[PDB]
Amino acid sequence: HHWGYGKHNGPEHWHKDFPIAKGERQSPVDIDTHTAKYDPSLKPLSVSYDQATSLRILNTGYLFQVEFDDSQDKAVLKGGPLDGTYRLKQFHFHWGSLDGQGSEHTVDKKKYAAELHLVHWNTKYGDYGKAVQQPDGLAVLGIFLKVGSAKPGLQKVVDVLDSIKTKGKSADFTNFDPRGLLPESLDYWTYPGSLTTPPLTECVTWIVLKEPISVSSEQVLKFRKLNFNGEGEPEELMVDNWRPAQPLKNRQIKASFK
Ligand SMILES: NS(=O)(=O)c1c(F)c(F)c(S(=O)(=O)CCO)c(F)c1F
Ligand code: NA
Ligand SMILES: [Zn+2]
Repeated sequence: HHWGYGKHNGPEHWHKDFPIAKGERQSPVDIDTHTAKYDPSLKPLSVSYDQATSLRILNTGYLFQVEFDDSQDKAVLKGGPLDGTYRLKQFHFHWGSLDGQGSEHTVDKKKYAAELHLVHWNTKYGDYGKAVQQPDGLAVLGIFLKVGSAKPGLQKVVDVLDSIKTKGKSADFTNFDPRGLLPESLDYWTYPGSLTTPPLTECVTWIVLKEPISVSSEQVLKFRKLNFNGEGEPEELMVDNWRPAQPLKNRQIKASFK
């Protein structure tokens, strides 16, 4: 009886194994665009993915993730609200059973069909496992997906998903360029928060881009053919793997723009 997304082990139950679920800096949150404050001291984000080295794609039983070689300073995120350098470790998505839900963050209560998270860890902490013990250990870049035109840079990901249908499957996934997943603008909101899955650690500086990317109905329908179950177990489609918005509490969301 591990955690997951269902009636019996979903977000409303996680607090019993992970009491920080009721903490003061939980994610995701609703971004109220009217109350987010423009902060002229923020910088433009620096997204430097030119040397990114993807290695593998994995169905974790909760989502799928594309992992990178983060044993050297290749693909990094800096600037914006961040102090120092954050190295890209992996990206993953959360998505819905229907095009009207699936994102973790919301914008003026709007839900998007999915949300991409690019997870980076602060190199001052030496590796990821140390970084997630720190209040400024991770920086997660969040990008909304809406359904419309296909995203060409997503198709390599979509087409390998049939090889990782079930929990614990991986496949080689080299030479994938995550720049193809980024919208035109790097305008963003930022706030201090948490992992959105157990253990829900409060170690994340969230940077959520305002501009969603467009993906096609067929691309997101291929996400929904993944399975939460292992091979040889009853089929449970991997859909609705998002945590709802959590209370903002004593936090301010800052805007990098207008
Ligand atoms: N959705 S999210 O981006 O907040 C997220 C992470 F990025 C994340 F890294 C973890 S983790 O548990 O440390 C394992 C993944 O690297 C998470 F638990 C987690 F929830
Ligand atoms: Na190395
Ligand atoms: Zn995530």
